[PDB]
Amino acid sequence: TKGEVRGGGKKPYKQKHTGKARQGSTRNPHFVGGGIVFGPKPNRNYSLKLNKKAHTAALHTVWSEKLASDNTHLVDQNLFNKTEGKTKVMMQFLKSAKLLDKNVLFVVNTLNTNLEQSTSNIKNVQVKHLDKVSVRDLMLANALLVEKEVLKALEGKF
Amino acid sequence: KTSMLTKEQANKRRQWYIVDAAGLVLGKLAVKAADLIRGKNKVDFTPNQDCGDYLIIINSDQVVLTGNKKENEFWYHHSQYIGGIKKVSGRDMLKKQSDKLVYNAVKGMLPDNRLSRRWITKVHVFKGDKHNMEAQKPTTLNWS
Amino acid sequence: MIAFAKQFRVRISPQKARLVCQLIVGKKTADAQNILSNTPKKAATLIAKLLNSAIANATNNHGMNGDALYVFECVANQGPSMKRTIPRAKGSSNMITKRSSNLVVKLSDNPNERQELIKQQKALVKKRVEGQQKAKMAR
Amino acid sequence: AVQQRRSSKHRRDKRRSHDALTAQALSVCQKCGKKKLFHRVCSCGMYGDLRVKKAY
Amino acid sequence: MHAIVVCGSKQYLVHENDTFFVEKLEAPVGKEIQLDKVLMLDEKIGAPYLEKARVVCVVEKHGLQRKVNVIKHISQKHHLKKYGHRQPYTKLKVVRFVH
Amino acid sequence: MRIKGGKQTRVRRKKWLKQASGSFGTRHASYKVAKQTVIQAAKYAYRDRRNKKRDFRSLWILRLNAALREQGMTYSVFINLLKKHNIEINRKVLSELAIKEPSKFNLIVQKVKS
RNA sequence: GCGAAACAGUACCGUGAGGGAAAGGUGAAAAGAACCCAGAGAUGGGAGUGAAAUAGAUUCUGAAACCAUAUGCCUACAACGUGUCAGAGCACAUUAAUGUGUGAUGGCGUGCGUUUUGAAGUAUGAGCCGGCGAGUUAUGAUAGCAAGCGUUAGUUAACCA
RNA sequence: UUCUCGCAGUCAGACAGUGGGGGAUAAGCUUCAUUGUCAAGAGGGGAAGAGCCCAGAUCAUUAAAUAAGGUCCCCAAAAUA
RNA sequence: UUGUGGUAGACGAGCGUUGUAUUGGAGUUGAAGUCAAAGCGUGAGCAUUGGUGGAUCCAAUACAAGUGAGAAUGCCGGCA
Repeated sequence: TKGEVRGGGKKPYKQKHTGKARQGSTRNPHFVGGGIVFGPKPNRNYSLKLNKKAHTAALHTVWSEKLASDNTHLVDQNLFNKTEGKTKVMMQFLKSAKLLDKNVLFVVNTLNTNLEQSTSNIKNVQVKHLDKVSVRDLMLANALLVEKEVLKALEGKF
Repeated sequence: KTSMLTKEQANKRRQWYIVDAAGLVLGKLAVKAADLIRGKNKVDFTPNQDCGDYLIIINSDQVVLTGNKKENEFWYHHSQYIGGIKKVSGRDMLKKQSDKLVYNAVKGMLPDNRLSRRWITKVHVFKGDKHNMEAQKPTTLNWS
Repeated sequence: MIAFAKQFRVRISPQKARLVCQLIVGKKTADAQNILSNTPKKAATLIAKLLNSAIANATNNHGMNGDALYVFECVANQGPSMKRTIPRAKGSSNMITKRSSNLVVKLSDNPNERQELIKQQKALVKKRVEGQQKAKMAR
Repeated sequence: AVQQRRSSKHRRDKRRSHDALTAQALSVCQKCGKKKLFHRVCSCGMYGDLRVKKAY
Repeated sequence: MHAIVVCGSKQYLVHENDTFFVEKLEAPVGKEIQLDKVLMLDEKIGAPYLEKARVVCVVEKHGLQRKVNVIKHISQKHHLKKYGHRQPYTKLKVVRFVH
Repeated sequence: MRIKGGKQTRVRRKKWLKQASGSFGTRHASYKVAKQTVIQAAKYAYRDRRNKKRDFRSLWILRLNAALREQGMTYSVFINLLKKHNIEINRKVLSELAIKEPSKFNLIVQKVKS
């Protein structure tokens, strides 16, 4: 800002009896090198407070909307060991499920190492825990693969 | 929208006219001369292009006025040097420069245009009854 | 068929160079040296060498004639100016300009080249209108 | 004094209209083929059929 | 011969195979409009119009005049406004008229 | 995030300058003066958009009067005899243009007399 | 953008505490131009290299005030905040548009900001041009609009994950 | 145009008619009331203007009839007694 | 049907710039900036081909701003 930068606080010219203007400190916004009158400061919260009930209602609405569409399916714990850390099996499964041009988002209540290790080298899909999924992530996928066991906690969560 | 109103395209066919000043009053003679020169009564007159006639006037010194203007109406001409005010009377102009009187009178009523100094040169006067435009073969008419 | 010659960074005022160029422009080459190297002007001496070099380039590097050629355009353009300072009375400060110039000359072999440039301009606008037509023909 | 309104390029052009230098008259020497000045000697010397300078 | 026709908001002089321009009448090109409001057909003087006198006319084209950006500027006061306008019109010729 | 306006400023200035075409002097290049010049030009255009409607009516009446001088009567009585009897909603402009075809306006001149 | 992208608290000013700059970019790679011509030389034109030399060391992109040269048009009797509306004549042919460029002639006319009872001003501010060049943000309150929750409602703050 | 509420700006007025005060029935003077205009509003008449007279300019049109004023010409329209 | 001169100033309806989010696309078969055109909108504006030029950019919807230049006897730089 104006006074933060280093610079002479002296008057470059006598105020009167001079051809030039009344300009004072040489670090004013008129001169070059700095002296911005208005500029962003490192203390701005940028927080957008929203009531909890509205957030819960929005989450329930997006769950209901995306659950009743013909792009989400159920996945159980059985094939989380058939699929290994290696992504070859994951790529074959993706090709079988014709999701090569989709952005399906995973949701599970176990967080197995085999699934997390895979799909980390691909940006189309990602795995997440129930406690960390958000509305934007829930709806940007346009398709979901949901674990059956998670449904109990889902209906408990309202 | 519009009919694209007809305007002249510099068609300058101009007749020659002679008027007998057998004792005409200066004002009416001047306005009639201005009317004849400007072609104001021409059927398709356009004030955007030059379209007029040539007027020859005879017996400049025979032109007479009315009332006591012979000793009341005065003409002043100015020269750019200070003190140069030529003051003349009606009779003096009638006897000394009567061609100048009618010339200036007909010049004054012309609109102050660039064509004003070009429209004026179409008039010509003579103190006597002898003219030099005979080669143009002019036709005369009275009271114009 | 132009075979012009250029010259850069000449220490001479543009106005005098333009004056002498206008004096010499529009003539042949034989009279050029006589009408140019016999005038008390500093810029004339440099233009003499410039015209000699132009004649040499025309006769050698492009295969032109030695008599049908004539000077076509002599101009003077403000070159890269350099600024210094000079003191004045009562400690005054002024910025003095040290002017420079750019001088080029042009030769021709025949009275045209006043229309060939116009021919190229016509070709350019013809290309523009042809492109416009071709774009319009994609409906 | 100084000007009170700036001079236009038209004004300076009309002022310098008289700047064009005259075409100096020349003459051909009678023995040294060259275009010299008028009433003046050429680089050889024979102002007429008579010399004055050595070589230059 | 010489005819005087009235259309849109103005009147026009009409000869054989002549064309002119009028305001739009929401009529497509192709239909032959029978202009009714005509006055002073040669050697006939009717006071408001000429009774049962019409001239048939085929529309030629629809056109838009050049842009005119009228600007009203109030001198030395805080005010500045711009406005542009185009006036559609129709070009039309004459083919036949009846006495 | 700082934003500097380079493109739109140039576009606006070039558009302003382009309207200043056919002028005299540096008024066709100095944007700060070209804008004032074209503003004054627009003001004059607006005023003359009614001045021309006045002047064309003036010239139409002048030429009609001039044409009537060859028949003996005056313009005022001609307008009267047009209006108070033999009513005619006829253009003064076309009554003037009727002189292009000779002797056709003379028919109306004769007929307007009851 | 740190005053400081390049041998910046340097060059520079001041005997002093001290004040305090400006400029970056060829080209994929120098392959940075053998040799010839003009010139004493710089240098330029040819040749060649390189996709391109309008990339040639003035080294990415190259608008404006600057001034040259030229096709097309006009002006040397003319009173001019210079343009508008008509209008020939002249030459041309476009994003086909009742087309374009110039303006012999006619009608009309006293800029822009600011501060002002009041501006063509004989008050004022501006040489032009190019860029930069001010109503935001933190924390509160009131009110309008909209939303969740709904009538023992509503809501979290600091804080932990 | 009365009423709660959001948010204002405005505190240098001038002129013409009308009635008075100051002034000497002098001011393009001042101080008031009052009717309008400008102020913050274009055009026409008055030759040229902020106040005078007609009056409300949304734009375009080369269309008609009037308002104040004017009609030999500039510069639009007329004559008759 | 009425109404649309208008500074301060209240108020609605809007265009442009940068970046993020995304769905679509263009891109040495040539994008940006930039030069010139005799086009399209009620507007701040926006198409088109032609030369320049060698890498990013465009449509549409929201979000957030160092976001719109004619002065400040303004500021540097260049030029009359």
